[PDB]
Amino acid sequence: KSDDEVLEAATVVLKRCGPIEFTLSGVAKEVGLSRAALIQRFTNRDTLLVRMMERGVEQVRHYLNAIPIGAGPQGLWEFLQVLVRSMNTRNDFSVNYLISWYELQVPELRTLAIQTNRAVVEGIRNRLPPGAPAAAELLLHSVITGATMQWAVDPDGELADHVLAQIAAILCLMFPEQDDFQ
Amino acid sequence: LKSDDEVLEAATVVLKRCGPIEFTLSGVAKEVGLSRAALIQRFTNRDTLLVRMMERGVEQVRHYLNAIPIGAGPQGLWEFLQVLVRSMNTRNDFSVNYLISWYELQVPELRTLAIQTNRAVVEGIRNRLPPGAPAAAELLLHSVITGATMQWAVDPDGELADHVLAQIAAILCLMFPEQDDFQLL
Ligand SMILES: CC[C@H]1OC(=O)[C@H](C)[C@@H](O[C@H]2C[C@@](C)(OC)[C@@H](O)[C@H](C)O2)[C@H](C)[C@@H](O[C@@H]2O[C@H](C)C[C@H](N(C)C)[C@H]2O)[C@](C)(OC)C[C@@H](C)C(=O)[C@H](C)[C@@H](O)[C@]1(C)O
Ligand SMILES: CC[C@H]1OC(=O)[C@H](C)[C@@H](O[C@H]2C[C@@](C)(OC)[C@@H](O)[C@H](C)O2)[C@H](C)[C@@H](O[C@@H]2O[C@H](C)C[C@H](N(C)C)[C@H]2O)[C@](C)(OC)C[C@@H](C)C(=O)[C@H](C)[C@@H](O)[C@]1(C)O
Repeated sequence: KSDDEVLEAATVVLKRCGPIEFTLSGVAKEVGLSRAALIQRFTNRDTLLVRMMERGVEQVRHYLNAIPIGAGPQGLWEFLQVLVRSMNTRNDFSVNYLISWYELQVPELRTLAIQTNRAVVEGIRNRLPPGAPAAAELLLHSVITGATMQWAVDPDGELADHVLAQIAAILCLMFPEQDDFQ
Repeated sequence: LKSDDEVLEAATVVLKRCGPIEFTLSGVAKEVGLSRAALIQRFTNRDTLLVRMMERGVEQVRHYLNAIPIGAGPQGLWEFLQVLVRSMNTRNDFSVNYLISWYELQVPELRTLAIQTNRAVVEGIRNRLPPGAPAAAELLLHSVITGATMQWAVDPDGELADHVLAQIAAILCLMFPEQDDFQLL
């Protein structure tokens, strides 16, 4: 078992037990090792969460760089569709808001939450066609963020359908010289 | 000595201070100045007190939104949104809002009230849309406020309201091109 593989296993545990009940003992039974082994490789649960979020930042950047780039506003629309539809709601999605809140209470994790968000914002900024409004990347990131929490509180249909309806609405406003976003 | 509404107010202080997980009747008792037994006599237990708190919250949101001065056209919308955004006090227990929200989604009786609460904000925004505003504009505007606020909460720079209203002005400018400029005031 490699350090990377146990970090992925820990991600499973975090999304299942939440950050409060996240423990080395739980990560061990998941990946199939001992607590003493994890304390040797990661010291404590706080450092394991740090290493997990560090890998998360790299994984965000890797995933955003992988999505093909189409032409113009339509390519931006295509990019946002893939990004949003990637959010898995097969299981309880609300645990991720506890993870977020918890991370912001721990300074080193808060820094990594910042880097995670800046990576997504930068990924969107680099896909902006010419002529897009200033700081358009921030407004688009806010729509995804806000519309997702909207649905998380008051779910109606699929998460992606709720979010992308609003993304299409604001893209139509940003790029009125286009036909339409469907 | 201390009315039910006074109890709900003190309980809200405890909730914002301690969060929904460490929230206890003993804490509310200490804050409001009644015995825990008196609170049990009147609210049964901590969970039921939380429900009553969120029921009151739904009415308070609607009354607050209704009371914001009523203006005309896109400018009236812009003015209403400025007041709504500036009402969030980031120096009075703000991060706890996100733990409260998560918690509410775990308790069905509370989640129903969180849904009513968000729907009251969306409808209050809809009630200030001028004729000719895009369909579903209220949901988009609510998402920008909600999303820009969490954006700032994670990665703050400057004041929350300036961060959020910069994006509201930008989207309003796109919603109403005929309009002149959406400036702060
Ligand atoms: C709280 C609310 C926020 O939710 C979260 O933090 C989730 C729980 C993430 O998973 C967390 C947990 C995690 C294990 O992903 C499941 C971790 O990898 C990721 C960094 O953050 C997501 C699902 C990430 O997507 C995932 O990013 C991965 C790099 C690859 C995944 N997929 C294989 C292509 C992809 O779906 C994503 C980048 O958010 C940042 C999605 C992107 C649209 C956003 O930035 C969103 C606006 C989010 O900030 C959010 C909805 O506001
Ligand atoms: C998760 C993040 C979200 O936070 C919450 O939902 C909290 C958990 C709320 O407290 C919940 C729980 C509650 C007990 O308050 C703490 C309850 O009273 C309230 C109705 O909703 C808020 C703080 C409410 O404000 C409160 O509204 C009250 C009418 C008066 C309060 N104060 C005296 C000026 C004021 O702070 C408010 C109406 O949101 C809906 C703020 C309004 C600007 C929004 O809609 C925001 C976009 C929010 O949705 C949010 C930032 O996205």
